[PDB]
Amino acid sequence: DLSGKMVKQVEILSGIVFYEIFRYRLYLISEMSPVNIQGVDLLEGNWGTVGSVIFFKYTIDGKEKTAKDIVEAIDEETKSVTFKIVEGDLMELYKTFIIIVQVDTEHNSVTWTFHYEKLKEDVEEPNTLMNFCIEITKDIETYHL
Ligand SMILES: [Cl-]
Ligand SMILES: [Cl-]
Ligand SMILES: [Mg+2]
Ligand SMILES: [Mg+2]
Repeated sequence: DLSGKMVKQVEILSGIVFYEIFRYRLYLISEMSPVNIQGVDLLEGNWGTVGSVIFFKYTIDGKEKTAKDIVEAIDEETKSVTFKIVEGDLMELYKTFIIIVQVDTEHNSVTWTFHYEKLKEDVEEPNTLMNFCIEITKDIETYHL
């Protein structure tokens, strides 16, 4: 009863840019979605490499939050990257939290997948976080048109 999954596919305008940002230039989101994301700071490793550790300062529902994530997996062929949250506000609610971003690069799309284990049964499904990811996606696609 503690495990959960969420999946949302977002159609976008057209995808190499998106996977460039989430693999190699994640620091760009602070510029593209500056209300939501205050800071993206590499802590260990290189941008775009498995096992790199990234710190995020962000605002959700009017609350300032932080997360530290490790890039647990990359698939260059399917344009996918898997983040594991290891520290931060979300760890007060979830024992494990994994976010998979995958970009289909004609008509392109971004699929967000969350896999998580709640600490306790009464913890909410992370709908708010999913809405946040969707917002970031729309901000990327509409940046400096
Ligand atoms: Cl690598
Ligand atoms: Cl992956
Ligand atoms: Mg894989
Ligand atoms: Mg913990």
